[PDB]
Amino acid sequence: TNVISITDGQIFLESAMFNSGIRPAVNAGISVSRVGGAAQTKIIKKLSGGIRTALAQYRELAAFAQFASDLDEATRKQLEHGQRVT
Amino acid sequence: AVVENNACEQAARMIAMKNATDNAGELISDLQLIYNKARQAAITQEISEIVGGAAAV
Amino acid sequence: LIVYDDLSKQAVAYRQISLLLRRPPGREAYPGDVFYLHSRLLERASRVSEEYVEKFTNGAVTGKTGSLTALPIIETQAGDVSAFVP
Amino acid sequence: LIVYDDLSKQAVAYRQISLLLRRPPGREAYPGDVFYLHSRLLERASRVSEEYVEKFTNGAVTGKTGSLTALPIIETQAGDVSAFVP
Amino acid sequence: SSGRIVQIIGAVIDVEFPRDAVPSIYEALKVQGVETTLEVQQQLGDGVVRSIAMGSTEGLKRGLNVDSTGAAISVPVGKATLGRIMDVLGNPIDEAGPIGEEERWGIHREAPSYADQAGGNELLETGIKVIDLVCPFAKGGKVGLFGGAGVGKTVNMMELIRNIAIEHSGYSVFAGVGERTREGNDFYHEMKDSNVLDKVALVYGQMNEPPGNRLRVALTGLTMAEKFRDEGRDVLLFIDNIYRYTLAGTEVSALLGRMPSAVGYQPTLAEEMGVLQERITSTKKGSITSIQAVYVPADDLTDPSPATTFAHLDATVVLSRDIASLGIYPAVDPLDSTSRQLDPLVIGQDHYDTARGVQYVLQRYKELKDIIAILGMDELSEADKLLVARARKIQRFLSQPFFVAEVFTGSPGKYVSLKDTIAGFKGILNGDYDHLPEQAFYMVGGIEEAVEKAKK
Amino acid sequence: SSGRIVQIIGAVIDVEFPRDAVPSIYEALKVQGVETTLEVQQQLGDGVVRSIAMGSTEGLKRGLNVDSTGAAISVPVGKATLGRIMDVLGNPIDEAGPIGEEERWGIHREAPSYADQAGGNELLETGIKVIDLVCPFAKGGKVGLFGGAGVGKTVNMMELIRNIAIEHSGYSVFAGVGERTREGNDFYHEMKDSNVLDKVALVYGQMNEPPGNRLRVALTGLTMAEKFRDEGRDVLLFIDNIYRYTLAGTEVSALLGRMPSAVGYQPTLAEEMGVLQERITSTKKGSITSIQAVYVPADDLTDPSPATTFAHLDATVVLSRDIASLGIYPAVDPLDSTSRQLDPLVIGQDHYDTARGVQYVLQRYKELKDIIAILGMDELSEADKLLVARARKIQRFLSQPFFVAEVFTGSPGKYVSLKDTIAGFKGILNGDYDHLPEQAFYMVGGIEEAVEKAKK
Amino acid sequence: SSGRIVQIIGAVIDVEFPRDAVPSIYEALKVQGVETTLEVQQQLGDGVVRSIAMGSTEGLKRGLNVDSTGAAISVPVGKATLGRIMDVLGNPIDEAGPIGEEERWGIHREAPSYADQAGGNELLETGIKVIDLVCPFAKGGKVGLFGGAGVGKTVNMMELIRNIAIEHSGYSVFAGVGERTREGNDFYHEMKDSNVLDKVALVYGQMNEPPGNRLRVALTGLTMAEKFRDEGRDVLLFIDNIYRYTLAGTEVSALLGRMPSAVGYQPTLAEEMGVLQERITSTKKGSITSIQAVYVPADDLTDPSPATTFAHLDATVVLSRDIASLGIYPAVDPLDSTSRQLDPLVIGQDHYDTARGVQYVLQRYKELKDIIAILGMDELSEADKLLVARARKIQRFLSQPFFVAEVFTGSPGKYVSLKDTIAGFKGILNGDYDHLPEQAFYMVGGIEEAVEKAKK
Ligand SMILES: Nc1ncnc2c1ncn2[C@@H]1O[C@H](COP(=O)(O)OP(=O)(O)O)[C@@H](O)[C@H]1O
Ligand SMILES: Nc1ncnc2c1ncn2[C@@H]1O[C@H](COP(=O)(O)OP(=O)(O)O)[C@@H](O)[C@H]1O
Ligand SMILES: Nc1ncnc2c1ncn2[C@@H]1O[C@H](COP(=O)(O)OP(=O)(O)O)[C@@H](O)[C@H]1O
Ligand SMILES: [Mg+2]
Ligand SMILES: [Mg+2]
Repeated sequence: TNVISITDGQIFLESAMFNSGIRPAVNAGISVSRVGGAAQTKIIKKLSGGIRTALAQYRELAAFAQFASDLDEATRKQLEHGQRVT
Repeated sequence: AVVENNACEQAARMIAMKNATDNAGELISDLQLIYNKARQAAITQEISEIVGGAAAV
Repeated sequence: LIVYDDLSKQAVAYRQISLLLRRPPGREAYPGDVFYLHSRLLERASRVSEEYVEKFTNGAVTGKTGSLTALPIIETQAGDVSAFVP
Repeated sequence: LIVYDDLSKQAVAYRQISLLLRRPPGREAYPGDVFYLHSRLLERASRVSEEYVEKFTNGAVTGKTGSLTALPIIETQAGDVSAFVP
Repeated sequence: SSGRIVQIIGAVIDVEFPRDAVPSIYEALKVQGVETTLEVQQQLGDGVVRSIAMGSTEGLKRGLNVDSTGAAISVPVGKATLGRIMDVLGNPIDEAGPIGEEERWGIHREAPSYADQAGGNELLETGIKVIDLVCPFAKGGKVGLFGGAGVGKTVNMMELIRNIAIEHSGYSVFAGVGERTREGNDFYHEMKDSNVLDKVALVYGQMNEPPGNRLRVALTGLTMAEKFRDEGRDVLLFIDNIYRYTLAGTEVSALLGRMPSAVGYQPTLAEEMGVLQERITSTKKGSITSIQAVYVPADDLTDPSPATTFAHLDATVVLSRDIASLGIYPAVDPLDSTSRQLDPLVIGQDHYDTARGVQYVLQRYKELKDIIAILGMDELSEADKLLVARARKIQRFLSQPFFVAEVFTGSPGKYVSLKDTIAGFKGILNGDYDHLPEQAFYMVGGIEEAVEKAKK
Repeated sequence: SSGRIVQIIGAVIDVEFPRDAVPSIYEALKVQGVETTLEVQQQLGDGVVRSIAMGSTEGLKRGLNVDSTGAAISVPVGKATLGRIMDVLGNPIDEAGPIGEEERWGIHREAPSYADQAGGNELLETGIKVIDLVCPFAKGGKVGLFGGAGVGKTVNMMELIRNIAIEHSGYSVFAGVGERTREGNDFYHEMKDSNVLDKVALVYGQMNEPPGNRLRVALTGLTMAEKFRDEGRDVLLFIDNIYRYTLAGTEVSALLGRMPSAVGYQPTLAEEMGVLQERITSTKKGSITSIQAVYVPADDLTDPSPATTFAHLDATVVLSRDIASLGIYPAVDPLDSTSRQLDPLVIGQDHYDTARGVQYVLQRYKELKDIIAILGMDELSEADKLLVARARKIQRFLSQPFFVAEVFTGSPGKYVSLKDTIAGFKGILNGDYDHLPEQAFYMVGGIEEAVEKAKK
Repeated sequence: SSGRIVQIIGAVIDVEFPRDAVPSIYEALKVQGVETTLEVQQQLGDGVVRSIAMGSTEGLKRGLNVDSTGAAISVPVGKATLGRIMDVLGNPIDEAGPIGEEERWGIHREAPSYADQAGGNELLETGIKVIDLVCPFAKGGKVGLFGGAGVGKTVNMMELIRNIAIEHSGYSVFAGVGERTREGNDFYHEMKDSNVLDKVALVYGQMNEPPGNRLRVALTGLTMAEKFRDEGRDVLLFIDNIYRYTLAGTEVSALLGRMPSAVGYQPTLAEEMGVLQERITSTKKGSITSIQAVYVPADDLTDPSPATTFAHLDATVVLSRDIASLGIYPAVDPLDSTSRQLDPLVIGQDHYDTARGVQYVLQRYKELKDIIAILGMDELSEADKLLVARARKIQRFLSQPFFVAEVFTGSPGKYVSLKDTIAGFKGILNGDYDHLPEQAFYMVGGIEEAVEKAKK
């Protein structure tokens, strides 16, 4: 608690993600960098915005992966981009 | 009649799983309040044992 | 009629004095005599008999009962009635 | 065969003496050596060889082993086995 | 000789005496200018003793003279105590004049020996369905009523006082240890108006009192009960709250220089409880049937005081706030409550199997609670649905309107015999009442009244 | 006279003085030949005082001379503190030279008396529509600010700093309790670039400073606000984090060896919060209104720190990441944010009904959105479809362009009166603007500006 | 010179010596007349030393004379220790007479320097399916068997001794620390009957022995292993319970005048563990391969003692009570267990992919277990239903009957090879056995026997 409050950001690693084959176990949902795009080159900053949206969408649509047959094309679409970006 | 009953079944299943999702939320909320009580009590008891042991040494 | 606006704030004030006097704490860090703090106060609210009033006033008040009614107030956390002070 | 109907009550009696002798408390106000209280008792319950019995009895008993079997009892609070004595 | 106050801290006082005249442990002392009584707890050395005041310490100062009485606190005992109210020191507090005592006994005594113990198993009917079914009491045995704040301990005790006095013809002793003063006034006038008072001895040390009074009142009442038992009589000993004797000990423990144990309790918790509890027993001379209310701090049955009390009782009645919240009174929990008399060799196979059948149904219903809460009753098997329906009826049939609870609701009280209790639950278990509605079993005494209630 | 250091244990220093020159509790002491200030915490006896160092103790030794100042930590106050950065002792941490002070005040004093309280519950007009409608602030009140990073917290503080100075002739004070040195430098440049720096005094207690500095910075900033209040002004006191003030008190209490309380907090938790919060009030001369950022440990609202703080707060402003994602700024959640002033006996029936009307429409719209996302827009009734259209107009009309946000919005800033705010939302609730498109209400200020935007 | 016993409290003894003659820290002392040894833990000042007795204190008296030995506890080392049973002080505890010693080494030593550390990665086969798959060991490395009470630590250590120690051509050391005396007798007769005893040095300190013995037996066994390592030999070191070294320090810590830390452990928990664990290492001179059993208090891996132990080991094998409660043995958890050797650059891609494949299937099944229990198996997807069946089969194929467990299992023992283990798990992952029943994989060595069990 002390060190989380002193630092500028946190990269959280999770045991459940590491056992599910996601090797660099970075939980992007809770990990933060308060400096943000000020610390990024122009190319990475431009391509990073789309990557964050996909990972958020996949987080809100993961359950519908074992039942993709019954999904709208567009919701089905968001999910397939999420699984590939992950 | 059979095909319309199947449409009614999927509509009834939607309401049942919506209710199950809402009922589970109330149980999670009550358990979180019980968890916070246990979290606060464990810290208070550990501090009481450390202060009690250091008063004796 | 007597109103005690926060009997739970009196218990917090008595806990501070007891911990600064190094009295060993009990449940929720309250002193061992926290029950007696409230019980000795609320036992005074009561209705007394005509014989008590006649004895107290040396005969000046004859034929009347006296009373003190109390309305103590207690604040609870997340509506939990099972806590130690309540 | 020996039955100790409550080793948890023996531990409570030992904790009382130890606190009154002013020895410093441990994990639940229990003495530091509460493990050794029970391990010193329970390691006596054993089976001894013919050579041990022959040596103890100065040859009066031969070709026979001896034994002490123990059935200690312990009480838990609401199934909690994480308590220090259990 | 005499000593001098050397230190005062709350209810605890240190007194110094000449080295050749140091008073004994538990000896009573009196302060010269106020006549306040002190009880010696320990000898500190150099002629100094530590004591607890049997009254208020406000206005006392260092250097006051103290007189040693040569004996422990002594109280009047025998027939002269019946129909009278006394304090911790045995003084009358009812304005009816001095007690016509023939002798006085010291409040500290050893428990009766192992060879003096009694093997009684004679069943005592209470007239309350849940108690007579799963918690059968016995004459000369000990009962404990466990419960949190405002759940039914005093109401269920006042109803038991009313029902046991129907068959009992001897004397009773009531010790009020740390509870409401209004409830002592209500009970005294109720018995005085009912003409029951001449067979009851009353002792009080309520919540308004200092720690020394609340700590020794239990011993004063028990000393009067032991006189009647030792005379060869069968007596009843009732305690308003045995937990207050232990709590008064916690308030004073740190002042006595003792290191605290788990959750702030005195290190002597189990010994202080055993020294009192072992005296409350029946012997080869006479019998003591005893009933005690046990407060459960913050609804926690695992707390050191309640946890240490269970081993001292023959019958344990556990009250629940979850059951009281549904409307069921008395709020007893069949699955947590138990008795030594619940044995086929004591109560017979018919009662034993009915009680075991009720517990099996209630246990299985408790396992389904989470499934029923998320998915509802309709998803259960045809067997579980029938069991849940019978569990709901059994749970409601355990309720009973009391003759002391009439003021709260208006309904008249009911007394149910053991025969009627067994017949009702056996019928519900067999399925003889599967057609009657669930609300017909709520607040109806005997099983036949459930049949009449279903007609509406 | 002068004293000598007798013991050094981390940040705790014991100093011995002659018996006729012992310094008072809270007095400020100066070490000879070293720039170290000590605050007296306790008088131990024998001429010895226990104190806490307001800086690093490295290089100090036993026997160094110490000088008493005759008063508590005394800091510069008045006009000269505006546009400056200072430490806990009032020293200019910015490299801008000495402060042009005319007077100095001690940081410790009693809260205003019972007879000094102002009167009726007068409101503070922030000029921000969502806050003045749903989160009304009282003069002399305390506002809790909740939410994560990157949601407009700093911009909201800068807008309040500009509006109190230009529209009410007031001033602001910012107390950086446990400030991060990187964020403290960034905020100073953002206020200089936004032209608000000359309207506020900056007091910083950085995270790397000892516990005593982080505990006293809130009193230093509050002392500067009390001087401005005494000039007859209405003042804003911003506290960077009230949880860090509580933790600094826990750290100091542990260093002094005091026995810890529930959940490990200091035994003085409620008194330390009361001493700070009771000075922030409305008086006969002027008022101090405070905006305090609140951190909740382990997301537990029942924890002693949040629970002790919520007893002093008058309003709660919640910032939402979801609202910021829709392009609306400020990101206040009109449903989770609350105020004790949102009462018909305080703000009048018209303002109350208008605010409750807006909350009713937005709450029902949140429910309709979940139906649209599952069953589709075609399952809603005609009245629900009209409610969705009004809810979208209300939702966009809560948005506003700020004078400090012109760099982001590319639009001129706006100040909206409470009268204009009530009239605009009342009109949208009654349907007087149903013919306008939803884009006409976004980023316009008063209702007449929406009517003109719709013609472009 | 000589000193006198001044105080005795439990296992801790204070001895006073002339000020010009105080014994050194860790120095051994001998009591006159009585057969007891003391170890100096601390020098208290004024010629007094605090010591822990290396025997029972029942015969000791104050005023007994004590002789300073001028050195720490010194034990026999080298070839003479093989095939012998010894205590903490190095005395023979077998009836075979005096040890043929030629050299003695003190039990207290510095760890090998940073420049002396080894770097080998030679894989070691264990013959156990789960261990060889997810926890590959290496020669000269450190292994820890973590687990609570009754899950298999001793049994897995006995199977590892059988599959490594017997076949090995170097020397072994077996140290029983806080072990049951019955296990020590069974193992001695087992090494003697197997003709292996001539290769092993046995050191025993069981639970019936004083805290000073249990605090130092680990240093005695390690001192014998260090003599063999420093001669250029490859050595095996087995420790049945290293938790008992930490506990002996907790039992004595408070009597040594040390304030307690979190969960009641000694403040020196991490240093006392580091001073021991850093000596148990392979160097440029010779190698030590070590297997330690680590007790987990109340099955909680977050307890300070287990939590501080993980960082000292190369291979971490975790035993689960939930797997043991299902009759599955060895009860190893494939998700929590790990090894530094599980790298494609150390073993190979085929092994690594099989291990990660098994882990992936079991990790996904852990979230589905709770789903099936509330909503049933039929609601899962066609891919999920198939995966759950493979996960339940994999969970059973991890089981294997050991030769040392025939007395518990009844069936005979199976040794399985690395290639056989890899092939069996790849077959279940690829679907080659989807037609076999779930019960066919329970307790069956290699994959062939599972195909045969399905026919019975
Ligand atoms: N048998 C009962 N029937 C109806 N209400 C009851 C019954 N028992 C208890 N209650 C309710 O609960 C309250 C508290 O009961 P009481 O016996 O005073 O509790 P306790 O002594 O356990 O604190 C009663 O005043 C009444 O409102
Ligand atoms: N009123 C606003 N109008 C437009 N953009 C805003 C507004 N408020 C905040 N933002 C945007 O959000 C960003 C972060 O806001 P800021 O106040 O700095 O939050 P925080 O201090 O937590 O970092 C700003 O730099 C700006 O891009
Ligand atoms: N591999 C195994 N096969 C069969 N039974 C086992 C096995 N491992 C352990 N057990 C059972 O569990 C018990 C406890 O094992 P043990 O090694 O003594 O536990 P620990 O040392 O972890 O306390 C054994 O005595 C035996 O009954
Ligand atoms: Mg009551
Ligand atoms: Mg073992």
